[PDB]
Amino acid sequence: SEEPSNVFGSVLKKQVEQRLEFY
Amino acid sequence: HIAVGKQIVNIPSFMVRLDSEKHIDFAPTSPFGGARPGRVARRNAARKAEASGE
Amino acid sequence: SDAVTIRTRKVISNPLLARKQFVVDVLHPNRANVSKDELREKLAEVYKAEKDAVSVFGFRTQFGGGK
Amino acid sequence: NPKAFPLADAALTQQILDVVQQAANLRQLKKGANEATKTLNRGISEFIIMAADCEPIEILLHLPLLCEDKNVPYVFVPSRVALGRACGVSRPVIAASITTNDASAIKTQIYAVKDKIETLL
Amino acid sequence: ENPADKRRRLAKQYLENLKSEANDILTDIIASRLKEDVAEQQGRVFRYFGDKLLISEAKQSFTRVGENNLTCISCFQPVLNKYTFEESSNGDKNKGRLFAYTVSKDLQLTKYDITDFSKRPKKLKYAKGGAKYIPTSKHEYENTTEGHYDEILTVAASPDGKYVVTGGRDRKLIVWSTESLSPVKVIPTKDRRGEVLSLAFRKNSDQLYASCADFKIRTYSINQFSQLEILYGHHDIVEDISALAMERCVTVGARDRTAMLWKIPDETRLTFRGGDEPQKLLRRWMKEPLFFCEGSIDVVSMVDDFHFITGSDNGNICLWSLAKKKPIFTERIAHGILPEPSFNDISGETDEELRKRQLQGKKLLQPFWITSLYAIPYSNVFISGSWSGSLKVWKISDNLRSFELLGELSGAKGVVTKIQVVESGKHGKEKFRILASIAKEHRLGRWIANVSGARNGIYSAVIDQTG
RNA sequence: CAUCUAUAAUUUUGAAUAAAAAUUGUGCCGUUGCUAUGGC
Repeated sequence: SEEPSNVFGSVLKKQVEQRLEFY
Repeated sequence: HIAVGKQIVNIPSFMVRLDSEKHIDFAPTSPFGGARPGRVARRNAARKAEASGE
Repeated sequence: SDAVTIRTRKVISNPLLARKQFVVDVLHPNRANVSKDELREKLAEVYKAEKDAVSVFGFRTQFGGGK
Repeated sequence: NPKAFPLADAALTQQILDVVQQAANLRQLKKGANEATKTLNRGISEFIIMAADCEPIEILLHLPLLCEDKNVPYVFVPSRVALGRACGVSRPVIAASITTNDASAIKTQIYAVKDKIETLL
Repeated sequence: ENPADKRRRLAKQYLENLKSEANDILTDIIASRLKEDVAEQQGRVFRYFGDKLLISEAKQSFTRVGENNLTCISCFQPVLNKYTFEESSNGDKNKGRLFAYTVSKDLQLTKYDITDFSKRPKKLKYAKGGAKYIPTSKHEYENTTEGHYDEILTVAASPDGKYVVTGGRDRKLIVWSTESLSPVKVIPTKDRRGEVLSLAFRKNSDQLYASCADFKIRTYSINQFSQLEILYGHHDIVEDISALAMERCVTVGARDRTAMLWKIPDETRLTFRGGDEPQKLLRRWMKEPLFFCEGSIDVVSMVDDFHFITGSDNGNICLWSLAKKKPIFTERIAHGILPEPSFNDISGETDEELRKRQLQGKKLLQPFWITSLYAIPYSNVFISGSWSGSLKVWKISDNLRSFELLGELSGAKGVVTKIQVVESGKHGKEKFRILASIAKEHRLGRWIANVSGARNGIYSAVIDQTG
């Protein structure tokens, strides 16, 4: 991606933190 | 242990057609793709049940 | 499990012979070689007829069995 | 010219998804983008099917680069739901890989679509 | 005291009712009603209510249920017999209680009363499986666990009103009583890949045909609890099934894209294939847009002794006769194309022009799959349904060469799984209840999870006829 | 399946509690009125 989307970065970190909460 | 279409064949040189090679499947009487296990399995189960009940 | 299904084909009445001719096709899966007496019984019931007037003959189980 | 390079028409897409089911039946197709990258590294992927409707196109656009590196052609499907349905699985796969096996009765079919795919590229 | 006298007495009451109904419609025709009974016993398409319907006032009612991922539903409608004259229902306290039997991926079968067309379907009883019906051997022909243990998929009520059969991904066919929901029998498929796909009772008979996932179909005897026949010939999975009063059984396989019309009387079968070419369709249009090739045919309803309709996945709806190998009337995109996805989700890059370039315009549009498709028996109308939330009813012409859209219904939301029609009333007036078990996911695989406002439940559409 | 009985309805006596004849739409939360509708 020439201009990456921090919205996708943030929702990816959100799913990661959802898994961390699932721990 | 494998029937072609519906027909059981024990000849390895059948020279099948295309529909039939799609229709290769185990025999429903075979212990593998169908009916009860063979004499060896059932006699070993018989001797094993006999030994466990003994 | 096993269901003897007795089916017919090519049924023609011969009123000259005052009868009906038909090719009998038996399916006896998980089964082998049902007896012609029982076949005549079931056929007489199916055709509302009498077993003595019913006659079956010339039967051949396929390779393997079940039919 | 978008980044969505070769994407077949309806009939071509239909027929590759049919080789997809037959190779999944004969266990000649592997599943997943990371696994497709793995068999690319392995040198046994014979060609690649990818999606177009993923989140986003880039995580599967990483694959055509290694495809041109290891001379293993590739194409795109419009629907990854359709790709997972031809994979035969409840979840929508976005990338699947046709492998190599010499004793495969569908190899003439795969070499046929190989001709058609190379003429598309 | 004599049975012939009792039959004649029932016939006397029958003709008395016939003449009083004739006087009612008056405020020839009796023999016409007799011929209608004979056409019901066997006939072609005769129910011609394709114009009396009032679709704009069709009352809609969605019913959300607690159970998730509904797979199938089976309506039992008891009808009065023609040869005998008691009922088709078994008990006396039933007296024609309209029944529904829903199976859902939570391993749950639930019976409902739908005897009224204004109220809501009442959850009469239920039965749920679980992991305690997990079998101990896991490697034998024995799969006689009294409950289901994995992914029930299809249900079929027997026409006698005595039994209900259930099949699913645990390769079993458990038939139960319809009152206590007690497992009266269970038939294992004796297979590794013999998973139950779709069931078909022969109309007015216990002859149940089971389309199964091991490329074969099993026909059963229910009263004796056995497997009569198995038929082979499907190159892909035997995906859906349909049956009628005689010994024909149509089955669709998806990826060979084939319609098998199995003939029980011969043990044999007939074939049907499509084959619409987009280049020929486009050249014909140039002689006159998009043209979606057939990916998979998935649903059939056998509408007659000589005709059947098939919904495919690429939007096609093909009507077929027994005379021609070709579809006698193909149909283009039914529920429309799927809405195009979003630019930001398809690209993930702040360049909006590149985002719409990745949207690519026309080359990423896909149609709606006709998920469910049900025909009213021996009628001239049929209904189709997708995850558009738009249940689309059409009618076939009298010459049986085309069908035209009657209307759409928007009370359902999501992937409609199973449709059934229940007719009620007197001979003149007929109220029709269109019930549809509807979930958020497809019954076979998930393949999708984001449908806006898709609910697990049943949508009921009650319509009248007038003309 | 039939009968029988439990629950729910009338009858009579008692202002009424009371007594007996005798008969015969949700797994979870939410908006939300007199049921419809969100999301997991």
